[PDB]
Amino acid sequence: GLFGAIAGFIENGWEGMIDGWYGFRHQNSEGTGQAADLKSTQAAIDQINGKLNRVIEKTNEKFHQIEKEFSEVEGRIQDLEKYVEDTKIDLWSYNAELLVALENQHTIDLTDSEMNKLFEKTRRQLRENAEEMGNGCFKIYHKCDNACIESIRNGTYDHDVYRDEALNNRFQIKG
Amino acid sequence: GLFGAIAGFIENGWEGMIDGWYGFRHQNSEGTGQAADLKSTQAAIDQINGKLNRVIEKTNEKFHQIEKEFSEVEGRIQDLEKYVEDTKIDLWSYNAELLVALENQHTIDLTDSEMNKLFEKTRRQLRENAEEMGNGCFKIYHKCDNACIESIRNGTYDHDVYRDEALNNRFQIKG
Amino acid sequence: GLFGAIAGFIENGWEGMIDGWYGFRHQNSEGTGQAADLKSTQAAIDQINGKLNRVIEKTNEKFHQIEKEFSEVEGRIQDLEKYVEDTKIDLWSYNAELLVALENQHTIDLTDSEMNKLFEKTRRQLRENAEEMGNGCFKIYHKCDNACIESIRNGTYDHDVYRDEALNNRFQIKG
Amino acid sequence: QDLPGNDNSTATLCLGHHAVPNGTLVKTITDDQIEVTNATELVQSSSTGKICNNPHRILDGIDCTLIDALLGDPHCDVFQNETWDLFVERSKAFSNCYPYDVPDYASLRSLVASSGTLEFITEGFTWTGVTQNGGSNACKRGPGSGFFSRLNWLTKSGSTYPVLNVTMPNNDNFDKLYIWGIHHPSTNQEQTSLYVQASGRVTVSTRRSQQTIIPNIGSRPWVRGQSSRISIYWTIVKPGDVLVINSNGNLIAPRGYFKMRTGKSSIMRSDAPIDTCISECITPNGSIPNDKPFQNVNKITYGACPKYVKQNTLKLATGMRNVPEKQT
Amino acid sequence: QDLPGNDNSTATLCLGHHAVPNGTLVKTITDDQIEVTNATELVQSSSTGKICNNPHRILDGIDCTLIDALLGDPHCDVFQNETWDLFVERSKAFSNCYPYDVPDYASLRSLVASSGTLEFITEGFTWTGVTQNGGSNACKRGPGSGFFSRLNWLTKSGSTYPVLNVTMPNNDNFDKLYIWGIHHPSTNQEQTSLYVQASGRVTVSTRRSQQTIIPNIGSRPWVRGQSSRISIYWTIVKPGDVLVINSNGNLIAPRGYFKMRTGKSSIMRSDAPIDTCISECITPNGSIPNDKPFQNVNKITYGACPKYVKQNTLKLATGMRNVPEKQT
Amino acid sequence: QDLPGNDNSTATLCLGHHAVPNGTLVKTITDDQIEVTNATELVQSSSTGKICNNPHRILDGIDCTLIDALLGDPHCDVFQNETWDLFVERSKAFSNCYPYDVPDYASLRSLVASSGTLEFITEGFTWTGVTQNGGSNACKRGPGSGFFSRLNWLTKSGSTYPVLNVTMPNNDNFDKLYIWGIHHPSTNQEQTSLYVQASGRVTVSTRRSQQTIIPNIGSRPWVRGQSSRISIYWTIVKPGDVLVINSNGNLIAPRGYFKMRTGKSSIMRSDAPIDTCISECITPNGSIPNDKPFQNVNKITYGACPKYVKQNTLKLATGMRNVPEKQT
Ligand SMILES: *[C@@H]1O[C@H](CO)[C@@H](O[C@@H]2O[C@H](CO)[C@@H](O[C@@H]3O[C@H](CO)[C@@H](O)[C@H](O)[C@@H]3O)[C@H](O)[C@H]2NC(C)=O)[C@H](O)[C@H]1NC(C)=O
Ligand SMILES: *[C@@H]1O[C@H](CO)[C@@H](O[C@@H]2O[C@H](CO)[C@@H](O[C@@H]3O[C@H](CO)[C@@H](O)[C@H](O)[C@@H]3O)[C@H](O)[C@H]2NC(C)=O)[C@H](O)[C@H]1NC(C)=O
Ligand SMILES: *[C@@H]1O[C@H](CO)[C@@H](O[C@@H]2O[C@H](CO)[C@@H](O[C@@H]3O[C@H](CO)[C@@H](O)[C@H](O)[C@@H]3O)[C@H](O)[C@H]2NC(C)=O)[C@H](O)[C@H]1NC(C)=O
Ligand SMILES: CC(=O)N[C@H]1[C@H]([C@H](O)[C@H](O)CO)O[C@@](O)(C(=O)O)C[C@@H]1O
Ligand SMILES: CC(=O)N[C@H]1[C@H]([C@H](O)[C@H](O)CO)O[C@@](O)(C(=O)O)C[C@@H]1O
Ligand SMILES: CC(=O)N[C@H]1[C@H]([C@H](O)[C@H](O)CO)O[C@@](O)(C(=O)O)C[C@@H]1O
Ligand SMILES: *[C@@H]1O[C@H](CO)[C@@H](O)[C@H](O)[C@H]1NC(C)=O
Ligand SMILES: *[C@@H]1O[C@H](CO)[C@@H](O)[C@H](O)[C@H]1NC(C)=O
Ligand SMILES: *[C@@H]1O[C@H](CO)[C@@H](O)[C@H](O)[C@H]1NC(C)=O
Ligand SMILES: *[C@@H]1O[C@H](CO)[C@@H](O)[C@H](O)[C@H]1NC(C)=O
Ligand SMILES: *[C@@H]1O[C@H](CO)[C@@H](O)[C@H](O)[C@H]1NC(C)=O
Ligand SMILES: *[C@@H]1O[C@H](CO)[C@@H](O)[C@H](O)[C@H]1NC(C)=O
Ligand SMILES: *[C@@H]1O[C@H](CO)[C@@H](O)[C@H](O)[C@H]1NC(C)=O
Ligand SMILES: *[C@@H]1O[C@H](CO)[C@@H](O)[C@H](O)[C@H]1NC(C)=O
Ligand SMILES: *[C@@H]1O[C@H](CO)[C@@H](O)[C@H](O)[C@H]1NC(C)=O
Ligand SMILES: *[C@@H]1O[C@H](CO)[C@@H](O)[C@H](O)[C@H]1NC(C)=O
Ligand SMILES: *[C@@H]1O[C@H](CO)[C@@H](O)[C@H](O)[C@H]1NC(C)=O
Ligand SMILES: *[C@@H]1O[C@H](CO)[C@@H](O)[C@H](O)[C@H]1NC(C)=O
Repeated sequence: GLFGAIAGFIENGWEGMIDGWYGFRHQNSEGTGQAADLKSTQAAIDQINGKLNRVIEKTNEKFHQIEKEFSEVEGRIQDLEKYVEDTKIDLWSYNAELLVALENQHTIDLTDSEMNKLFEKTRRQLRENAEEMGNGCFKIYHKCDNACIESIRNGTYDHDVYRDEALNNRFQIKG
Repeated sequence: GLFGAIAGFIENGWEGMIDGWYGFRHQNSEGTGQAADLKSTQAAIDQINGKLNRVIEKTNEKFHQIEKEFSEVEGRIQDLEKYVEDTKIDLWSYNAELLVALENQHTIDLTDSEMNKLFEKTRRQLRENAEEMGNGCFKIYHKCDNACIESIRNGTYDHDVYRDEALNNRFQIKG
Repeated sequence: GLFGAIAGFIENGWEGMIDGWYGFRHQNSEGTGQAADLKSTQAAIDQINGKLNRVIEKTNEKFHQIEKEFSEVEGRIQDLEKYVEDTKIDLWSYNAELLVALENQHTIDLTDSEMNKLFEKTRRQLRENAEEMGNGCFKIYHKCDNACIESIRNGTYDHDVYRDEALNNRFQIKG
Repeated sequence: QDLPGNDNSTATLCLGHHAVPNGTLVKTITDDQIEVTNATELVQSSSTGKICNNPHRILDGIDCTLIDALLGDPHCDVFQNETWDLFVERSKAFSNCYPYDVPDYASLRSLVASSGTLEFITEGFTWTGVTQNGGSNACKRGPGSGFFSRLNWLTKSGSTYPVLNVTMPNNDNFDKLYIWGIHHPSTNQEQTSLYVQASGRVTVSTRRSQQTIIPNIGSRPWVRGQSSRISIYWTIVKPGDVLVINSNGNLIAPRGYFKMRTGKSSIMRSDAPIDTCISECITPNGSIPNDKPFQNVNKITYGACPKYVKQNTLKLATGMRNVPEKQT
Repeated sequence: QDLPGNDNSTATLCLGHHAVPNGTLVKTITDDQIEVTNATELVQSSSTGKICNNPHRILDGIDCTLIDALLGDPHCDVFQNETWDLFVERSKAFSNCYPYDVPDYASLRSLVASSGTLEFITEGFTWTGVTQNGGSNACKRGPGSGFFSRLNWLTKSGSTYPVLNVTMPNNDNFDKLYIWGIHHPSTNQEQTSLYVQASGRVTVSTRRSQQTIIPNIGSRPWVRGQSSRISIYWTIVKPGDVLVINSNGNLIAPRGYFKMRTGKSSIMRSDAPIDTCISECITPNGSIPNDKPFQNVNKITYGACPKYVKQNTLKLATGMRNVPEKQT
Repeated sequence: QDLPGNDNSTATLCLGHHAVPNGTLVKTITDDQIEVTNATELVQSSSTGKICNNPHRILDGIDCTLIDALLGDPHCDVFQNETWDLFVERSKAFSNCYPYDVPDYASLRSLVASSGTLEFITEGFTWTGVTQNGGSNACKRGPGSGFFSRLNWLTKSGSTYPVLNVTMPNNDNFDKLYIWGIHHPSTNQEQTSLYVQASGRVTVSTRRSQQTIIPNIGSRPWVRGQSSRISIYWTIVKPGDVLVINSNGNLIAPRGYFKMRTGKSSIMRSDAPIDTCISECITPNGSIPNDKPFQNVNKITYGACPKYVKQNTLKLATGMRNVPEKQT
């Protein structure tokens, strides 16, 4: 995908994540756990349904048209009837083929986009208190209990509340 | 949009920004102010005009064609004349419908792209002296008078000039 | 491009880089060096070839069709034969014109994407030991010999190995 | 707020996305199979095999083609004054009355098929000096010899066939379709025996147009014991125009007119069974659902139908890329 | 550069983008209405209601159809030798000379409409043994009886209509269109009275082709006091070919040829007024501007015109998303 | 691991991408020329100038059109029973036998061109009472007068042309094409001299259809010393049907049937040389390679060919943007 999150810096997916499309596994003070992010799952789903409905938009109805099957050989007019329908079919076949290709390409990049958007949103929130491990995991540099994790996920984490703790614990250089 | 800046981390737009498309709003000890960014405004505008001209590119002219209105009932040949024109119209209608859809989708992501590009450009410039508040605002950690803001906006801000001031003021951990 | 790396924060290309599409030039204790990145060069190339093959996918063959050249003036039927072929040609010409435009647009943004992806991948790896100079160059804040550069490029650089060195050398504020 | 602790602890947060053990392969701009979490089929490729009789008025022709129904072949008299949205013609339909050919049969099958009605109105034509109502053994109306229920075979009365010259004005506010014909005798003897004159002539005209046909004598193949043929012709008469039938031989006169409608009507050749169900889209293979945008069942369709395409499968990804661990 | 200060101060920079209080809704790949800052309409959907007379040469047919103009109906004599880019036929045009029909009228209206010229050149045909210049009361040339200014009704002389057999070589370097015809008498007496023989015949040929028509006697509806009809036919004669007209009755002879051009010419049926203005695109509804890529005014067009489409509005976003300050 | 050092040093890493000194300009959604590192042409716009004779069976007509080959013009007798995938007709082909015209020539050229075979089978028709095998000086078979090798000019025997009435059942399992004709005498004397009766008649029928033609007497232009014409007609006879030829004058009888095939065959007019090479795509301009998706050589093609387009160049970027440092 264009953003390189899915099948990119996020190594692989979680077959275990059965409650949403994007989410958070964490390991902390109480222990290890997982939760779906419902806001980006809805954002990806609504865009995919938006696409779908527009493709599934109005059928055109047609009634009396031309004959498309012939049982005798007639020459010039029948030759044309066959050429009109044949080239109509080839043009619509091209169109259906290009449509699902552009469509599919875009679905793969928009879901990649949402992954990266969630990530960046968490990055921004944690401010100076976490570091990016690269693999799609942040290392939170301060005591973060299960309600702390809950506030990051529900978008209320105040970084100031743990800034001095984190910042000390982060830059205490020694090996 | 794919980048999540417009209608994303940047909460909403400024109806007040009447002099450019993208811009800067600030608060320093000298006061507050606003200024349009003309370089990304031009970048977004030139791409939108590029699109426009190519759509508004050459009309094809046609002269003697086929009859498209009939006042008596004729059967086989007139049936074909009507089928040829009817399927021509449906194919061009599909084309105009898919064209403005792809086009519009891309305009929304390219303007989203430019927003994010301006942001990132400012981010890179400020180097270790500012922090991202998340909402599209940087917190500049040093005394930044109106000429300092002007140098960030006009792309001449030297980060070294205020690095030690900022860096101290930034990592002085205490609450 | 949508990401703003190529012809964006990376000012210009290297006509000297004849061994890959994306790459690294470096400066260190042992001297200066350049090396192509073969993994993103392959990633950009495989996507471009993917596009190519799908365009160069199956020719449709046609055999007995309609006459497309006439040497006498006949009126109503010949008028139709010419209208069918003329509008067939205009529709396929539109299609070829829109196809290479969407295609080309995407090639410029996917190669821009790969540039930015390489960059971001290096960024993430160097962790707290380097700073982004903005121009597509990182300033590595610790002694980095030619095997150190080699490990960054081949994706094995351990940031902990030089974290305290870098972190000290980075935040020793004085001018 | 709190106090400087002598302990230091971190946490780990990891973002990720689901994956399913079973993805679907889908096509893109740059790949021909890439596995996504989920996709939808966009090509309808199967029929019920049955023409649903709702919402369109299907009329099953059974063993009558529409032209036989129009002309009034004895065995097709069931269809008199019928009305359809889709007339379905069956492959086993047969004709079984006097041998006829229709020059531009294909336009006639089209004009009435789109008109959608077989409503016939008898007009009082007075044929002076000829024997009306002739029939033939090739067209049995029950035990007896008969003819098409809408044509009138005129023969010489006594020993002469006058020059017929009749008019029927279109005083109504609608177009009138008149079906008429001409008999081609098999022998020059048959010509005189029937119509007296050595060469008949039929001229049917309106203020807008005229058509004159002369019969053509000669042996044609035995069909239902006959080697003569009649050929069918048609004349639409506009409101306020007049029809003038004129002949001195071989005329197979019209008994009145068919009304013409304009509407969504058509004809379809199909052997699929009509059945009771709702379906907007008819295909010769039976109805198909039009919930998908494209179909691959048949390029002949009537009603709200998907666009026929050559592809038989075209899957639209409705999910992200599948990058599984492995599992089961 | 300086020394540690005692006062600590920060600044705030915020990036953002404009918004307007009034956005336009536009369609995308994933949404059917999304509000953008600004958009352009791409479907032209209104006409001036007037056919601009510039840059194309419009010729208003007024109450002449092009075929009447061609044939030379008295009331259409204004058009002799005229020339057009677009011939506009008006709904109220009427014919008012001898009743005629043109088998394949529609191709004749097309060949001359595309030729763009009515330039006629008289050729010296010598009709030996017949009465030239016949006319009729159905075609008054002023007070007197007359005929089409380009046809020549040939009648018997005294007691004889010979077999006409004439030639006219195409010695010029261009194609020649000859319009000719045949008269169908209403009665068998009219036949002999006029052409002596009981059955005329007209054979018009070139080295490339031949066509022979026999007249068809019979009463047709009274039109302008006539129940006879003439039917019009056409023969293009290539450079270096020859025309050979041959008849022993019912010939309506040609007075020469029309030149054929090849070019951008066409005919249009329209009742819109011609007016003085520049406009590249003509539509039966009047001219329309071709600044937009698509139009919804009329599928019939002549000249540099937008592509007809079914949509009547199709808005191209020319701005970012509208996310206004005073929210929902 | 080691102890804190008293020296301190940094490194610089810079990422970048190649550039070439010579980019190619390519078109996009937002620009009309943007320079990329590399591109591919997608429009094939040149021919070899030669029709490769492989893999399709080309048959060069040389100076025979397909209809002359079909009919059996003396100079085209080389093509008897030939077979083709593509028949190529040359501009210099000429006819050189009795003057004929084919009403709907264009459908006849099409039915046999698609059939792909000229396989003729002689059938034993017995023409009782007429002089078979007539020929003419306009069609020399070597020193002598002759005719089309597949037609049979029947002339009266003794002093009588009886009414011919013959049958030939289609007992085989395939369709049979019969080519037949009618002679139009130049004079009324020629009519009687040749066929006795003043007006011939030809009626060719099957249980499915009938066609009757009457000849048309009259002088046409001298072509190969003849002012008479024959006109060609065709009758496909289905399996299990019967042909009944019936005439009392002017019949140019069939000598049997042509077999009809269904397949990939067609005809092409071209003056390009056939040459030995493999090429799937034939164009009148010579073969072209079908490695590209679109072509601009010619809209007439036969075989696996690129889609004809109006653009003559359409370049697909196969590389990133070219942003050179030195440039030029
Ligand atoms: C012109 O030639 C054709 C072919 O010889 C003649 O047609 C044949 O005419 C006879 C009666 O004259 C037909 O006979 C009937 O056949 C049916 C078959 O089942 C049988 O049931 C009857 O009892 C009787 O035999 C025969 O079918 C018919 N053949 C064809 C091919 O149609 C025709 O009569 C000749 N015309 C003249 C005026 O000589
Ligand atoms: C064949 O039958 C038709 C219909 O009866 C005959 O046509 C009619 O002929 C008379 C004159 O013979 C026409 O009279 C004219 O009527 C108009 C009415 O507006 C008037 O303008 C004239 O002053 C005159 O009175 C009548 O219009 C015409 N009717 C039609 C429908 O055309 C025809 O004469 C018969 N032919 C023969 C040879 O018997
Ligand atoms: C009807 O009129 C046409 C035109 O006058 C007559 O056609 C001409 O007939 C003569 C012979 O009667 C043809 O003569 C030949 O000319 C060729 C020229 O190369 C020459 O090679 C022959 O030796 C012979 O002299 C002349 O070509 C022909 N003209 C045309 C235009 O075809 C026709 O004969 C008249 N018919 C009757 C029955 O009067
Ligand atoms: C109106 C009329 O003449 N009908 C008669 C026909 C015709 O003479 C032939 O069909 C001419 O083809 O011949 C019959 O022998 C028949 O069909 O059995 C009797 C029938 O009553
Ligand atoms: C050349 C000629 O014969 N013209 C005469 C015609 C024809 O006899 C009829 O049109 C045959 O239909 O009849 C008239 O009575 C008429 O039109 O008023 C007089 C006219 O001079
Ligand atoms: C079967 C037959 O009659 N053939 C004769 C023809 C015809 O009479 C004319 O072609 C009629 O147009 O005339 C010839 O003079 C000729 O062609 O040279 C001699 C030829 O043997
Ligand atoms: C977020 O987490 C905090 C801490 O657990 C909790 O008190 C709060 O209710 C949550 N906020 C929301 C908006 O769900
Ligand atoms: C940028 O701002 C500085 C400080 O106000 C000013 O002196 C300089 O002229 C500006 N530079 C540009 C390129 O406008
Ligand atoms: C990466 O660089 C290190 C240090 O030079 C070297 O020892 C190692 O082999 C390289 N690793 C790979 C995977 O190439
Ligand atoms: C796959 O997509 C279709 C259309 O969005 C949906 O109806 C179906 O339930 C999806 N499957 C799953 C497992 O989500
Ligand atoms: C057909 O409809 C007309 C018009 O009402 C009626 O007079 C006629 O008798 C009907 N005939 C039959 C057979 O239904
Ligand atoms: C539909 O029927 C046609 C012929 O009637 C057949 O060729 C085609 O394969 C059928 N398709 C399906 C889906 O039944
Ligand atoms: C909207 O877009 C069109 C085309 O770019 C432009 O002419 C018009 O001025 C724009 N409106 C505003 C307010 O910018
Ligand atoms: C039409 O043009 C020709 C050719 O110059 C001329 O001889 C003829 O007299 C013109 N006739 C009229 C009515 O203008
Ligand atoms: C144009 O005229 C046609 C008929 O002439 C009418 O149906 C159509 O609505 C008109 N459209 C406009 C924009 O005037
Ligand atoms: C340009 O692209 C085509 C198709 O990918 C390739 O064959 C060609 O070698 C490329 N040119 C270079 C210099 O890479
Ligand atoms: C054409 O083929 C048929 C069928 O085998 C054969 O009898 C006939 O003699 C052949 N004629 C020629 C000229 O090859
Ligand atoms: C092909 O030939 C046609 C006419 O035969 C000519 O107009 C066209 O320009 C030619 N194109 C090429 C590429 O030779």
